[PDB]
Amino acid sequence: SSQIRQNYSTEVEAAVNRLVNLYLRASYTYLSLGFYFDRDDVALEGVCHFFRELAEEKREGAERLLKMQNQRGGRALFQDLQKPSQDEWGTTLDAMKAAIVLEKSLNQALLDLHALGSAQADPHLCDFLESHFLDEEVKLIKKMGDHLTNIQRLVGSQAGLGEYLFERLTLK
Amino acid sequence: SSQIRQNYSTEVEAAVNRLVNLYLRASYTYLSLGFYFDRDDVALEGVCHFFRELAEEKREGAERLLKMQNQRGGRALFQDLQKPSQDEWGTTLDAMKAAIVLEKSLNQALLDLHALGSAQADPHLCDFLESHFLDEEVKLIKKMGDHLTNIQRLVGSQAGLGEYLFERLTLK
Amino acid sequence: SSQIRQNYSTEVEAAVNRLVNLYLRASYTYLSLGFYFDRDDVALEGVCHFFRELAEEKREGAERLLKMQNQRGGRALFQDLQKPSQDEWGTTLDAMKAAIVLEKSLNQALLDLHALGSAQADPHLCDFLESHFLDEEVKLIKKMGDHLTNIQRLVGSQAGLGEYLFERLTLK
Ligand SMILES: [Au+]
Ligand SMILES: [Au+]
Ligand SMILES: [Au+]
Ligand SMILES: [Cl-]
Ligand SMILES: [Cl-]
Ligand SMILES: [Cl-]
Ligand SMILES: [Cl-]
Ligand SMILES: [Cl-]
Ligand SMILES: [Cl-]
Ligand SMILES: [Cl-]
Ligand SMILES: [Cl-]
Ligand SMILES: [Cl-]
Repeated sequence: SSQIRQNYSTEVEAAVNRLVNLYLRASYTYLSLGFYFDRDDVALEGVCHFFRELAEEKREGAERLLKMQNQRGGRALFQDLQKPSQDEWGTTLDAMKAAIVLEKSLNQALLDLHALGSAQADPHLCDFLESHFLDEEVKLIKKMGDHLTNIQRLVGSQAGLGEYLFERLTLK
Repeated sequence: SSQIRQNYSTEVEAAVNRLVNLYLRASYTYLSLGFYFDRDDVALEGVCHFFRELAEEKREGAERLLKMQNQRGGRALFQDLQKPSQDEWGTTLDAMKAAIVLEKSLNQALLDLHALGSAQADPHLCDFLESHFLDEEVKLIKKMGDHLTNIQRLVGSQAGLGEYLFERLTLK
Repeated sequence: SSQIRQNYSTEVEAAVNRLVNLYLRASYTYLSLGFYFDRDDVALEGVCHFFRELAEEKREGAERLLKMQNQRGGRALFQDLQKPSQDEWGTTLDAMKAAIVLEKSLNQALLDLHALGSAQADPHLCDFLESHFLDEEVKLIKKMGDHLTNIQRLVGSQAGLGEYLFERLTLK
């Protein structure tokens, strides 16, 4: 094992590699969502921007996990990335529903890794997650929930109108 | 339950609402302490200012708890606020003793909520308390203990003299 | 006990005093390492500077522990400081190996104190260590491990050459 490794279980090391794969899969999903909203037959620029910014945040989360794996003396191991679950993402409402389902799965994976760290008595790992991940996911999920309420109140009987207005007046 | 709620127990949700009530009660107590020291027959401006600033800090603590309740998908519920325990607060020594008793009760309520979060495996809640509340209460209680030692060493056999000097030279 | 003390076990108080002694011993060891590399017959200025800066960081860690002991209402108690384990420290490789052994002992003492805090349900203590100590030790141990790999790849069959180059091009 590493010259530096101390109090770092093989179970946590493997779970960190699987979480890197989830975050990179989530980034890839957001890349697909963003380019879908840039299609000329979809054409919602603020929705495109919202998802492209999330693609960058999820890749940054993966790279912070990989930095920490090396700082603890674990060994990064990469696996195939599965393509996103859809090729076309429907309305902004459909896309925001898929986004909050994706973020709740990331949050559950973070909470499961925290529970493993707590069982392994690994307080650096618990610190790391509580400082860089758990509050970021709660805030993002709250933000998506607010958006989903506003998109839903705009459907009325003029769904196209509501979709334009949300993009223009909430997402710029 | 919320579209956003995840890993957030009904027990924690209720305990957060009760802690909001404690913090708003503490704010109300500090408002009363501050206006008492502004009476013309008490007239200790630095003591007034010390307690009025604490009234604001305790209201800010309540509003940060309420923000977090909504970020987790819980439901704020407000109850009646009881009036403070006294209408007149005696000397600066009496008032500082009542203040440290009040802050030790807030600290115990924070530690009890942390213990509930730890039993519910709610690391976002534990993070939140450890980042925004626990060190603020330890520092404030230390600061009050320092003040109580200085007020006590000033009583001597010239209590009025000591009360003036403490207000002038420690609390500006 | 203190007017301020709350949820602060005698076991944690004593363990904090022992950790202060370890940190001051580590500072003293780094003072010795730094002055050894300033000898005219050793003369590695970047190595001197590296260890003198660690002597200051370990003394600062002791003083932050002592500040927290007083903020919790415990009582600082100082013991004799043992001299460092060596009077002469060999090559930069020998010195960096002794440094990472010393930092791994500090890290284990921090993890043991965190485990005691967790058993005593002392979340302020756990917070304190996770915020000011645990990530600083992981980062430093990683940094020393990187240095040890670079020093080792420079030994070749020209050890003096490698020792000069490391000092000049990594440690300025
Ligand atoms: Au942990
Ligand atoms: Au927890
Ligand atoms: Au703890
Ligand atoms: Cl544009
Ligand atoms: Cl697939
Ligand atoms: Cl407008
Ligand atoms: Cl004035
Ligand atoms: Cl009442
Ligand atoms: Cl003066
Ligand atoms: Cl020089
Ligand atoms: Cl000795
Ligand atoms: Cl050069």
